[PDB]
Amino acid sequence: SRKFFVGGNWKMNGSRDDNDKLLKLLSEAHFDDNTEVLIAPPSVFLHEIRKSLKKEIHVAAQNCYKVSKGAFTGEISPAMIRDIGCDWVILGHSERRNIFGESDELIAEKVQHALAEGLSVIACIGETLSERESNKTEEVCVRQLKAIANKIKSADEWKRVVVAYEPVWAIGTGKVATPQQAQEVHNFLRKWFKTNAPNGVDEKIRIIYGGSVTAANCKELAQQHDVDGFLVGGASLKPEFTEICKARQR
Amino acid sequence: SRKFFVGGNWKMNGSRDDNDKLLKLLSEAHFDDNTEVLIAPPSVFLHEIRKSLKKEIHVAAQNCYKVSKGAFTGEISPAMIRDIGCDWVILGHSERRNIFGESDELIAEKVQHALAEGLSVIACIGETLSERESNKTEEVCVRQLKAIANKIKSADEWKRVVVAYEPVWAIGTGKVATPQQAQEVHNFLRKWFKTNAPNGVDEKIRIIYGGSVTAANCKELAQQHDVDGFLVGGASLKPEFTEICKARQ
Ligand SMILES: [Cl-]
Ligand SMILES: [Cl-]
Ligand code: NA
Ligand code: NA
Ligand code: NA
Repeated sequence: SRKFFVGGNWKMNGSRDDNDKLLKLLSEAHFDDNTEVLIAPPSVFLHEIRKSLKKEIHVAAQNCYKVSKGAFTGEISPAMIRDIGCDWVILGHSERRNIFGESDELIAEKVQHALAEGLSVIACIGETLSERESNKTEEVCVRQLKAIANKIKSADEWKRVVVAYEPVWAIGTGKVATPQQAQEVHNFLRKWFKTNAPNGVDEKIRIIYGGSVTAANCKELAQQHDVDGFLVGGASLKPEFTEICKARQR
Repeated sequence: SRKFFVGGNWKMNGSRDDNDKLLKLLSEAHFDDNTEVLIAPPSVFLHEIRKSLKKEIHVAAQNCYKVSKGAFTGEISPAMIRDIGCDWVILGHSERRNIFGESDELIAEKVQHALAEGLSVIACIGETLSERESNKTEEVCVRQLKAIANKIKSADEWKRVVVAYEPVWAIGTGKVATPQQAQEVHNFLRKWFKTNAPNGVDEKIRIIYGGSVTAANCKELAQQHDVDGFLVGGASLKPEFTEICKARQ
């Protein structure tokens, strides 16, 4: 059975005093062996947070670039992420795709490079409100996923990928996908893997939901057949995050 | 008189081992009191490098965004840069403009925000080979500078700005600008500041040159009347960086 997976995307939020309070709450929570837990702080805090935080909790960069070093002022590399002792990265987040213009191919290139360095990847996909209204949800999701899958050449590589489906219109808007909306997307996503990725990957790959997940709505979403966890944004800065990590419990 | 200013832009280069060997040579060197020195490591190394390095050497983030917090996955804010104890940021670098498509206006919004947060800012401008060959150098530099100046409303803000002129065709190409080409742009920029910034900014603002600066070419550039220093890229990873910092001598 796929291990349940809850990541917390802090986005552009953090400071020594705020981080210390949040990490104190995280360290004191008790997470069962059945739940895999990840936080993603801003890049300037990654090294110190990884040093102090227990190793059962992942510490991810929120973005990285697609080569180990070079003339890319402002960018960090998977080698740099490994050098500071972190093992994960979020790639293709909608804010990077939309506000910063990162293309499908750029995300695919980043994912392939991160996997080549030994990282695990949360690879983000999703459709806008207008794309959904035009009944393009699957077309858009499958385009973004296919670009990434085209650079993943073996089934072993897919073991270090978690797919996050986040409808753009649910991100930070308070407007979560209904449990039926989420299950329906994740189901055709898993079917796409069954058809298009190496045998067996469909049954192992975690597909997590993101977009206005809170403690008030996380339990019904977690009971959905093809939902394997969450990418939590605004709520990952609050005490209720530890409650969202228990989403599968009664 | 304006203090000589030398910055090292590491770009996307850095690791605990490589950083340690670099900072040792840098922490052992001796610079005269009229030289201001700055390094700019990748964001993941900023905090620990700032903690261990003598305060007189600045440590700059290589980029930041234009508000203090929000839903901008992968970005960092002036407030975070200050929280980890750094007081500088490079904004508007050629690589952000020409690889990541940062517009003049986005750059100007960033500078205004970093300045309002109390940071000091290296603001980069410069023209392409095509632009230079169309005799568009001054028009391009002014367009870029003017977007920033529009958001800056005080000599006090301009006090914490260092302008880096970096011809795009000189960055990483081995084609440095001659002392004469550099001086010609720097003199024109200082003239533009006299009319387009509050009184006295032109006399104060450091205009530093960037683009294939090496220990082999820096002294002649440093002698030009309006060149106040250097933004150094590839050579800033090498021991000869400390020589470039001594270019006025
Ligand atoms: Cl980790
Ligand atoms: Cl500093
Ligand atoms: Na640790
Ligand atoms: Na198959
Ligand atoms: Na004036």
